[PDB]
Amino acid sequence: QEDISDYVAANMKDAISRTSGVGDVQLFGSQYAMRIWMNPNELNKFQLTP
Amino acid sequence: FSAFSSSRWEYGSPRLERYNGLPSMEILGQAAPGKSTGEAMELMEQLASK
Repeated sequence: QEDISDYVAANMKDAISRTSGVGDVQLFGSQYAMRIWMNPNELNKFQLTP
Repeated sequence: FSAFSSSRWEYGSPRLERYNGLPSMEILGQAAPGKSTGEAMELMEQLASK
């Protein structure tokens, strides 16, 4: 689902929303973002914080 | 700056173009004398097809 949503948002959503007669285009998904999933235990081990 | 930096010579675009939100490159041309714009544009489309 992530890959299909990212392709639609990054290759299809902008052009479709810019098409003649199109108003609001709602994505049933989300674009890829660089997700950094932090581990509190690892942060504590290295005395670090978000 | 030499203590914490290195220098290189590379290549880069001095002017980047985009068309309808996507990276683009513009090409201007003209149909040969005795030839209409329509057929020249069709030939350009066939050339782009490859």
